[PDB]
Amino acid sequence: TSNFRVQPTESIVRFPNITNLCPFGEVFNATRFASVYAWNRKRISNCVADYSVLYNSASFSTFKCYGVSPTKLNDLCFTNVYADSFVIRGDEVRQIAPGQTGNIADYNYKLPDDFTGCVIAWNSNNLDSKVGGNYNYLYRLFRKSNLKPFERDISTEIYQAGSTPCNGVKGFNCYFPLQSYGFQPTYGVGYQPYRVVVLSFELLHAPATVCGPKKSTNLVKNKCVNFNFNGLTGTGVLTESNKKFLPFQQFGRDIADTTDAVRDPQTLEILDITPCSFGGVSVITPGTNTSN
Amino acid sequence: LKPFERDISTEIYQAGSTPCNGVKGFNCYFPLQSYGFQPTYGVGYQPYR
Amino acid sequence: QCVNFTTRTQLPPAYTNSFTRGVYYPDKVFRSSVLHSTQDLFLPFFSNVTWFHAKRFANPVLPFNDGVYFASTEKSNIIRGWIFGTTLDSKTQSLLIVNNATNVVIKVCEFQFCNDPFLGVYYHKNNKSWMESEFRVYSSANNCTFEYVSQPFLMDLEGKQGNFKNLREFVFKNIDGYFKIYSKHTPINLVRGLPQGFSALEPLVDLPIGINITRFQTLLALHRSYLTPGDSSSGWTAGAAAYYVGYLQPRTFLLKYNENGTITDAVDCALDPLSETKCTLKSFTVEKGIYQ
Repeated sequence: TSNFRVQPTESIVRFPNITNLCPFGEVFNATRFASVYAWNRKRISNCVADYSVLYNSASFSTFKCYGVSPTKLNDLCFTNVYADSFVIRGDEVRQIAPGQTGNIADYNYKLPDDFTGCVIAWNSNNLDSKVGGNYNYLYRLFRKSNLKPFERDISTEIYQAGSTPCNGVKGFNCYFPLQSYGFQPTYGVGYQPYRVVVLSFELLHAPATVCGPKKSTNLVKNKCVNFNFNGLTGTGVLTESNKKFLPFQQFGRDIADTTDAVRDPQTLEILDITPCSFGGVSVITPGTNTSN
Repeated sequence: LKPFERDISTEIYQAGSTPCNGVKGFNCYFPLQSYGFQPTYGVGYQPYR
Repeated sequence: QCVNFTTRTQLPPAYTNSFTRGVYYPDKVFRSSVLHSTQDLFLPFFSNVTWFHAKRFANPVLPFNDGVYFASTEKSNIIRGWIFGTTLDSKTQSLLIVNNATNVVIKVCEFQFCNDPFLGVYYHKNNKSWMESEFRVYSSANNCTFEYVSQPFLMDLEGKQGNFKNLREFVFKNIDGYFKIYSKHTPINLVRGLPQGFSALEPLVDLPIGINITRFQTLLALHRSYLTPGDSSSGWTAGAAAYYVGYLQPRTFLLKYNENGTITDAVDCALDPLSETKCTLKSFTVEKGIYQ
């Protein structure tokens, strides 16, 4: 008539103990962070970035991801991210987060077309809002230039009035190329400046090297579970086996194109794969009128 | 959501895994945002009946 | 430095044949007592591999013919470098892979490569000091945009004892975006040329780069003694090694595994009609009779 089967009891996923690293504390907790106009496009590659310790982390002024869901970031294994070392005022959140292309957002910075660069601002209260006289933070507005997105400032010439040559710190309507951020000890509450950095993903025109960890499962044996040893899904029951598995080899195989033994990414162990409960059933019965 | 279901009786969610109440919290918002379009803008956000 | 001239005649090479070498475990999975066949970039047997005398400054730029099989045997660490990329210029940002007793570095910095400068250790600068001095391979390192380091090549210390000259084969396989390296250190005793038998090359690195590669060049690192500066190519030419190069074209091998999952004998189907029969019948012994 039919065939019986036992459903998988648990679900097992196995890609643990590789250690992403991809440090982000130095990106966030910087002893002497760079100025707004020194926003070097620091690529962050060859790492497994983390977001749970940041997205779920509280005490952040603006943790926004408009161009992509913050939760799904760890799933998406994009190429890499670009970190820009720029610091804004507490009330200067309008220039950042593309969607408000202000004039100030076109001189000392430029906005990408889409919000790939998730703007993250953390409250560096002790450092940014200190009594040290933060007059060093200066931002470039007046240089008679208009740069482009994802490129640093392209003009360092002295600012000129226009159609009138001038040189030095004094001239006919010629102003200092740098503009001064206040950041005085009064910048404590209301619009306290926050250190800002973006994580702009790169599309996969080239092979990726950045992703995010999700989870892992403990060791279960002699039970019908989802198998999923880093790609090899399909439920089964695992038994201890004693095959070789030279170090470069991780998956077993049989002549009839089937996987029958595996290596655990946790520790180098030899396991097995066996169908769980497949098998037909037949119903022996005499004549219905004779017996039931 | 399954097809043919109009659930307008919605509450504030918990995006940041922080159980919240009232009308505001951290990572807690009301997701019933509005388009707010206007006739001055052309095609792209033009209302379609 | 960047401009010099050779110290040899006009290419008197040799084209010896190993008659069977260059199987490198094409797939990740593990098999035992199986005769799996796959269409992959392999080295056909009985193929003319060009000779390369280490004592005659023999190291020109070589094309990347669908992955390059490089093999060398020596009782020393003469050959260390492998430079390859699109066109091998600074603008194109080619790939650099070298070897050192301390580490192994991978870089893509803009290099003109200055006509392949040699490398070598100065003899007895101090009693307990042996370090490479003339490290002139650097050619205007700028706009690096990327840098990488890997595990130090330190297995070239055992297996050559007694002037065995452990032959090492490095297949520079590429998967159009990803780069793979295979190696195998097995002691030998033949000095005439390539040995006979088989190979069990294992993968080394799967890391991708994303740079198309058409030409290849290796750094022979010829350095007899620092006493004679020569013409930067003359004098530092002699050596006691002879490496070889091989190029891979599409092929369908008949790989045989063993109880330890060790490849023992492979059959190149296109090599001979007998090998065609062996591949079609899917075995190593062909019973007498006519086959289609």
